[PDB]
Amino acid sequence: QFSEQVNYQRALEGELARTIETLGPVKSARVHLAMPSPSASVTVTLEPGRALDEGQISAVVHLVSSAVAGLPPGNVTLVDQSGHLLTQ
Amino acid sequence: QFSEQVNYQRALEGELARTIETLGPVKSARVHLAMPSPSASVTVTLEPGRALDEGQISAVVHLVSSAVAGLPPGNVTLVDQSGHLLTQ
Amino acid sequence: QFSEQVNYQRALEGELARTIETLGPVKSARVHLAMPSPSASVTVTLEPGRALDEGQISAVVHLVSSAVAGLPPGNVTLVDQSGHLLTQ
Amino acid sequence: QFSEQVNYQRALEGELARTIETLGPVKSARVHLAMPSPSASVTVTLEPGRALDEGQISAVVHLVSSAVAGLPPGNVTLVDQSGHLLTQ
Amino acid sequence: QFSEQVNYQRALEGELARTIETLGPVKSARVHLAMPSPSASVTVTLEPGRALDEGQISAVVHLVSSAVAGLPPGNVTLVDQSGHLLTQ
Amino acid sequence: QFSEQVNYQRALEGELARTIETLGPVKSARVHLAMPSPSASVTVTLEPGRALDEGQISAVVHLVSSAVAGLPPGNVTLVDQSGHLLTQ
Amino acid sequence: QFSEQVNYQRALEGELARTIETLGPVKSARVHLAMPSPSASVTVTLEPGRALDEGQISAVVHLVSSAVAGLPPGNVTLVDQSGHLLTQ
Amino acid sequence: QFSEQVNYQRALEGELARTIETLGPVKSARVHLAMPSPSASVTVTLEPGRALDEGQISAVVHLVSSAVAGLPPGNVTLVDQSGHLLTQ
Amino acid sequence: QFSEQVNYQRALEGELARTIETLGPVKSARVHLAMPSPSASVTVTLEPGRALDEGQISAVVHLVSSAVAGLPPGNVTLVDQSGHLLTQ
Amino acid sequence: QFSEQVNYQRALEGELARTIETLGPVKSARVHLAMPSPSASVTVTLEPGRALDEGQISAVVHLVSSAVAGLPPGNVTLVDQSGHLLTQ
Amino acid sequence: QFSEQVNYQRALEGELARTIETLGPVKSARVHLAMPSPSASVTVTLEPGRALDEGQISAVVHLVSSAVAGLPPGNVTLVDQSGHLLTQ
Amino acid sequence: QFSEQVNYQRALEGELARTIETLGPVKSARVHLAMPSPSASVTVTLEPGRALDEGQISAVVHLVSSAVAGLPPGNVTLVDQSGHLLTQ
Amino acid sequence: QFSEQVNYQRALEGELARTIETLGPVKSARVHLAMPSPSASVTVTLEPGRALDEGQISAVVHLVSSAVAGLPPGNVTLVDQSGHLLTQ
Amino acid sequence: QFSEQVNYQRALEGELARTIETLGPVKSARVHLAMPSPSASVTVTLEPGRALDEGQISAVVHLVSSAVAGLPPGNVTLVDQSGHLLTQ
Amino acid sequence: QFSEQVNYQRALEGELARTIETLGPVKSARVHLAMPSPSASVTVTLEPGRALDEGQISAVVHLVSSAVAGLPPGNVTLVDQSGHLLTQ
Amino acid sequence: QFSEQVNYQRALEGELARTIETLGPVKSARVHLAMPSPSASVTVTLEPGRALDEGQISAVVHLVSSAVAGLPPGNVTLVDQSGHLLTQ
Amino acid sequence: QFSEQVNYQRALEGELARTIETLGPVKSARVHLAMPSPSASVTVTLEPGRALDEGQISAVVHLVSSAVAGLPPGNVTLVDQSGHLLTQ
Amino acid sequence: QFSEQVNYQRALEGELARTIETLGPVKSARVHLAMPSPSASVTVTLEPGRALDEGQISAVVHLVSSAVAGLPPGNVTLVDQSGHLLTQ
Amino acid sequence: QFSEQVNYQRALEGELARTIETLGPVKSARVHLAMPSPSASVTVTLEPGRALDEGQISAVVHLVSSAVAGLPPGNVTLVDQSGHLLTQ
Amino acid sequence: QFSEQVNYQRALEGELARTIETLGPVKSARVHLAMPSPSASVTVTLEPGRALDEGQISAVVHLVSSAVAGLPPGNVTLVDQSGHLLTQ
Amino acid sequence: QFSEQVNYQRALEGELARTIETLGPVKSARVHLAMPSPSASVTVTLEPGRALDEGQISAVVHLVSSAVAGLPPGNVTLVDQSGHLLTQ
Repeated sequence: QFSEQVNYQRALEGELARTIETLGPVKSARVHLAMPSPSASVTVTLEPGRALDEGQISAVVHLVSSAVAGLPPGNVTLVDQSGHLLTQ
Repeated sequence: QFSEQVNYQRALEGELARTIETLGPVKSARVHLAMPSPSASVTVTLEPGRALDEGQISAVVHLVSSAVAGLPPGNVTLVDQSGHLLTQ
Repeated sequence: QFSEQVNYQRALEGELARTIETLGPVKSARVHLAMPSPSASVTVTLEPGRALDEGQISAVVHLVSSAVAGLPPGNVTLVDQSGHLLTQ
Repeated sequence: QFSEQVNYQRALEGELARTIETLGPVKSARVHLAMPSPSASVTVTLEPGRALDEGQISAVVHLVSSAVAGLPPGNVTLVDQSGHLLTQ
Repeated sequence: QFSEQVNYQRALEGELARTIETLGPVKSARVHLAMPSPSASVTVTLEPGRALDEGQISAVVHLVSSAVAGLPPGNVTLVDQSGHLLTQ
Repeated sequence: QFSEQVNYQRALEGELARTIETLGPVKSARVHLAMPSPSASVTVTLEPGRALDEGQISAVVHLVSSAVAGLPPGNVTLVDQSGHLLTQ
Repeated sequence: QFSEQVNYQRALEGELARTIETLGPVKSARVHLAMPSPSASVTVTLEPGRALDEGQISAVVHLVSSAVAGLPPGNVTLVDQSGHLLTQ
Repeated sequence: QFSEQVNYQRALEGELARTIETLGPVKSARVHLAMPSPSASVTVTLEPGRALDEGQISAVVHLVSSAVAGLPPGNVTLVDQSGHLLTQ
Repeated sequence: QFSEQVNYQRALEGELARTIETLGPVKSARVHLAMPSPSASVTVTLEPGRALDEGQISAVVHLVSSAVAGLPPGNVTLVDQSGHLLTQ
Repeated sequence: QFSEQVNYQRALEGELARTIETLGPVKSARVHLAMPSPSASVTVTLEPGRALDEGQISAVVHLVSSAVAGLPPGNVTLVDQSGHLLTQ
Repeated sequence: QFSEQVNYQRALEGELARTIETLGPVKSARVHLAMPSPSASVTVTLEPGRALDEGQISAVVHLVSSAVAGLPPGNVTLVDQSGHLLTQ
Repeated sequence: QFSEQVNYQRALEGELARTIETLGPVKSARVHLAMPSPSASVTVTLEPGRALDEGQISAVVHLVSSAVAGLPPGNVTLVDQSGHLLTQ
Repeated sequence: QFSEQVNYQRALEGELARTIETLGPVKSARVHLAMPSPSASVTVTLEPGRALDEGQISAVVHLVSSAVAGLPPGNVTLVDQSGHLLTQ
Repeated sequence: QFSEQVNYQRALEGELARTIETLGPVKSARVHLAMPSPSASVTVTLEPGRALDEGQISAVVHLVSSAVAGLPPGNVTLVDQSGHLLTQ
Repeated sequence: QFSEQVNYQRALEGELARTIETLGPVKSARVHLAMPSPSASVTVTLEPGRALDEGQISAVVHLVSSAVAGLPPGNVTLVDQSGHLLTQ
Repeated sequence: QFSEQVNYQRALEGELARTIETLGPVKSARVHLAMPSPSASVTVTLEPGRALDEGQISAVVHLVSSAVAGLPPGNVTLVDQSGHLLTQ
Repeated sequence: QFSEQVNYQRALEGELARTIETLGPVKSARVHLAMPSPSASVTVTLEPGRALDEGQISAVVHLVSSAVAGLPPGNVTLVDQSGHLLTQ
Repeated sequence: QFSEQVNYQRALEGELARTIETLGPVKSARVHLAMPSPSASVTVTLEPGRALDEGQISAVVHLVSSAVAGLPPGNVTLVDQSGHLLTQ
Repeated sequence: QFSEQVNYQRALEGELARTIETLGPVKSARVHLAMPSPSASVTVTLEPGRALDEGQISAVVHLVSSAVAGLPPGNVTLVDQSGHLLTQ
Repeated sequence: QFSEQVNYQRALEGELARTIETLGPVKSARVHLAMPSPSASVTVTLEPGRALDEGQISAVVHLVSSAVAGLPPGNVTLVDQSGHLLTQ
Repeated sequence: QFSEQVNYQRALEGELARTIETLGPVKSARVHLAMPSPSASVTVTLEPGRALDEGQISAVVHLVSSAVAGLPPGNVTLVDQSGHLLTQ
């Protein structure tokens, strides 16, 4: 009951990442989920010479807050490849 | 009871995506469902040089809110390939 | 008890779609059902150069609301291949 | 107890359809039943250049409302091959 | 207990039909029974150039209402091959 | 306990019919029984150019009402090969 | 417990018939019993050019009412090969 | 417990008959017993040109009423080969 | 417990008969017992040209009433080969 | 427990008879016992031209009343080969 | 527990008899016991031309009343080969 | 528990007899015991031309009353080969 | 538990006898024990031309009363080979 | 539990005897024990021409009363080979 | 239930480390989690000649506080390769 | 539990005897123990021409009273080879 | 449940040590954990000619206090290769 | 549980004896223990021409009273090879 | 549950010793733990010509008090190779 | 549970003895323990021409009182090879 | 649970001894533990021509009191190879 609850999450994370990857100014993403009070942390490498606008942050935040059961958009952490914690 | 509840969802998501794909200005979609309080997140790549009108958003939102049991149209997140969180 | 409840639905959806297909100005349909409070979402591609009249919407809506147990005609979503959410 | 309750219905529907087919101005019918509060939806293709009169609707409606246990004639939906929801 | 309750009915229907067939102005009949509050629906093709008189309707109605347990003659629906719902 | 309760009836019906057949102005009979409140329906083809008198109806009615347990002579339906519901 | 209760009756009926056959003006008889409130129905073909007198009816009626447990002589139905319900 | 209770009776009847046969003016007898409130019915063919006197009836009646447990001499029915119900 | 209770009786009857046979004016006897309230019925063929005196009846009656448990001499029926019920 | 209770009696009877046989004016005896309230019936053929005196009856009566458990000398029936019930 | 209780008695009787045989004026004896309230019956053939005196009766009576458990000397019946019930 | 209780007695009797045999004026003895209230019966053949004195009776009586458990010397019966019940 | 309780006694008796044999004026003894209230009976053949004195009786009586559990010296019976009950 | 309780005693007796044998004026002893209230009986053959003094009796009495559990010296019986009960 | 709870953590730690590694001024990281009140400790080797700014600390702290269930950002310890405890 | 409780005693007795044997004026001893209230009896053959002094008796008495559990020195019986009960 | 709880700790200790090793002025570390109220003891060999500053102690203390569940930074003991207990 | 409790004692006794043997003026000892209230009895053969002093008795008494659990020095009996009970 | 609790301790002791060995003025250590209220005892051989300072004692004491669960630094005993109990 | 409790003691005794042997003026010792209230008895052979001083007694007494659980130094008995109970 | 509790102690004792051996003026030690209220006894052979000072006693006493669970330093007994109980 456990070794495929965490093997499901291992692919949901790898699926959520492959969609954020196909999002324009995101060369590669890397999601981790914390499903017990849930939360997630997305690390994105933007395309060389780009920067996510303030609305493009809610794109990725909601793109993840909705794909996971019970995770509000406030518990999602977005981080570039240059530090830069984007989501408050 | 679990490994085919989430294997059902894996095809419902891939079925819901193949119908939104056949919707005109949608070159490819990518759905994720959060079924415990449900919600979904659709990421669509529009046809090159197109943009979903304000009524075409309710098309895709209801096209998904109805294909899933108990998911209201407010919990559906639509996102382009250019950020642009379309559904409030 | 599960893997053929959802395998029944997989054919009911594919049966309901093949009848709407044989409906005149409907080149191909694509039904999804949400059976727990039920609802359905039909996506139809009309014949090239056609448009469903206001009574032809109640045709397809009732053609689906009756073929599924407990689904009222208000919970059925009809959508063209051009956005156009037809059922309110 | 399930896989032949719905395999019974799969033939009752295909039997009810083959009798409506042998009804004069009906080139082919296509019945779906919703047996939990029951209801049915008949889609008929009329013979080329025909139209069901107002009494011929009660023919097909009662021809189906009686062949199914507990289904009143008000819950039967009849639809042509040209939209045209015939039963109110 | 089920797959021969409905396999009994499948022959009772086919037996009741072969007797109505041997009834004079009835070239072929086709009975369906609804046994849970029972009811039946007979569709008869009359001999070419004939029509069932008002007493010949009670013949076929009672010929069926009595061959089935608990089915009153009011719940029997008789229909020609030309629409024409004969039994009220 | 079922598949030979209805296989008994299948021969009782075929036995009751072969005795009515040997009854003079009856070229062939065809009985169906409804044994749960019982009832029966006899369809007789009279000899060419004959007609059952009013007492010959009580012959066949009692010939059947007595051969079946609990079936009164009022619940027996007799019908010719020409419509003609004989028993009220 | 059933398939030889009704296989006993199948021979008792065929035994009761072979004794009535050896009764003078009875060329062949044919008995059916209704054993749950019992009753029986005898159909006799009289010798060519004979007729059972009013006392010869009580012969056959008691010849059957006594050979079956609990069957009064009032529940026995005697019928010729010419209609003619003999026992009231 | 049943198939030799009625196989006992089948020989008791055939034994009781072979003794009445050896009784003078009785060329052959034929007994049937009704053992649940018991009763019996004897059919005797008298020797050609004979007739049982009024005391010879109590012979055969008691010859049977005593050979069966609990059967009074009033429940025994004696019948010739010419109708003629002898025992009241 | 049954098939040799009645197989015991089958020899007791055949033993009781072989002793009455060796009784002088009795060429052959034939006993039947009714053992549930018991009773018996003896049929004797007297030697050609003999007749049992009034005391010779109590011989055979007691010869049987005592050889069977609980059978009084009043429940024993003696009958000649010429009718003639001897025991009241 | 039964088939040798009555197989014991079958030899006790045949033993009691072989002793009465060796009793002088008794050429052969034949005993039957009724053991549930017991009783017995002895049939004796006296030597040709002899007759049991009144005391020789109590010989045979007590010779049997004592060899059987619980059988009083009043329930023993003695009978010659010429009728003649000897014991009252 | 039974077939050697009565096989014990079968030898006790044959042992008691072989001792009375060795008693002088007793050429052969023959004992039967009635062991449930016990009793016995001795039949003795005296030596040719002898007779048991009144004290020789108590010899044989006590010779048997004591060899059997619970049998008083009053329940022992002694009988010669010439009738002659010796013990009162 | 029985077939060697009475096989013990069969040797105790044969042992008690072989000691009385070695007693002087006793050519052979023959003991029977009645062990349920016990008693015994000794039959002795005295040496030719001898007779047991009044004290020699208490010898044999006590020689037996003591060799058996619970048997008083009053319940022991001694008998010669010439009748002569010696013990009162 | 029985067949060696009485096989023990069979040797104790034969042991007690072989010691009394070695006692001077006792050529051979023969003991029987009655062990349920116990008692014993010794029969001794004295040496030819001897007689046990009054004290030699208490020798043999106590020689036996003590070798058996619970047997008082009053319940021991001593008897010569010439009658002569020695112990009161 | 029994066949070696009495096989123990069989050697204790034979051991107790072999020690009394080695006691001077005792050529051979022979002990029997009565172990349920115990007691013993010693029979000693003294050396030819000897006699046990009054103290030599307490030797043998205590030599046995102590070698057996619970046996007082009053319940030990000592007897010579010449009668002579030594212990009171 | 244990050896893969801590084998899950062994990869989550190695996954969390490979994402912090792809973060710009982080040449290699090394995470340890303390999941019972959780906490984590990250040791990072910065790129040669770099230093994490004060906002780049909240990047790595939230990048870890969110990827683990229930771990607040206060319980995360960040340390360089030169001592330098960065998180208070 | 028994056959080595008394096989232990058989060696304890033979061990206790071999130590008293090695005691000076004791050529051979012979002990028997009575272990249920215990007691013992020692028989000693003194060296030819010796006699145990009054203190040498307490030697052997205590040498045995102590080697056995619960046996006081008063219950030990010492006896020479010449009678002579030494211990009171 | 034990042999891999302490085999987990054996690697956590060896993992925690390999990270402190990669910390600059730490040539090799050696951790031991005390997990029941937990505590740990780190022994570090500094690089030749170095010394941990006062902030570099909180580095290693928190680097360990956080990698272990429930271990406060006060229960962590740090020691050089030259004595020098660094953590109070 | 028994056969090595007394096999332990068999060696403890043989061990205790081999130590007293190595005690100077003791050429050989021989111990017996009474372990249920314990006690022991030591028999010692002193070296030729020696005698145990009054303190050498407490040596051997305590050498044994202490080597056995619960045995006081008062329950130990010491005896020479010349009688001489040494311990009071 | 035991043989590896003490086999764990056997390596923890050998691990704790190998770290104290790598501590500078400690050529070899040797730890023993007392884990039930725990305590430990360290014996250290210092490098030839060295001595642990007063702070170097708290090094080794805390290096051990922390590596073991629940062991305070007061229950740790440190001892040189020259006596010298260092920890109070 | 027993045969190695006393096999443990057999080596503890042999171990305790081999240490006292290595004690200077003790050429060989021999310990016995009494472990149920424990006690021990040591027998020591001193080196030829030595004697244990008053403090050397407490050496051996405590050397044994401490090596055994619960044994006070007062219950230890020390004895030389010359009698001489050393411990009071 | 026992044979390795005392096999653990057998090595703990042999381990504790090998550390005291490496203690300077201790050529060899020999420890015994008493673990039920524990205690131990150490016997040490000092190096030839040495003597443990008063502080070197607390070294060895605490070196043992701490290596064993629950053993205070007062219950440890230290003894040289020359008597000399060192620990009070």
